[PDB]
Amino acid sequence: SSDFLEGEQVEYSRVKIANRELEANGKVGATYSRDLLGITKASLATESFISAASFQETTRVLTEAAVAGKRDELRGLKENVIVGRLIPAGTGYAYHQDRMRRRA
DNA sequence: GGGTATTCGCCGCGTACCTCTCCTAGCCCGCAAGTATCCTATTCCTTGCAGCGGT
Repeated sequence: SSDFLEGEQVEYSRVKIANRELEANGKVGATYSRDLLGITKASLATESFISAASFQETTRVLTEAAVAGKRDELRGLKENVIVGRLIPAGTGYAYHQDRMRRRA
């Protein structure tokens, strides 16, 4: 009863939360099979494309993201360094917690 | 077509600092400088025409 196409490779967190919340209703969840990728391939296949771009081979990831029209939302420890704001890691965690709890 | 092997081409290979050197090639057109040449004088000689005393 989910929406994912048959052969999609989807982030584990998205599918886990979608199934977990759907079962609260009368829907049947999706079935997934975990996959292992070497780090060099794992860091590139990330939701936040600035993290990938700062890593190796910017050209490929950047063109692919541009075509797909992605939209990065600045949650890692690296893109927040690039933009120049507090990290959501150490003392800045309280600030980011309040920031989330205010806008939302 | 189809499963397979083989080849081609792209991607990647540590951080921080110190000293030194060198950074387009070739054409072209105005232009400064330096020079050989050409016109400018002086002195000698032998003509050609206009005044001019003289009768």
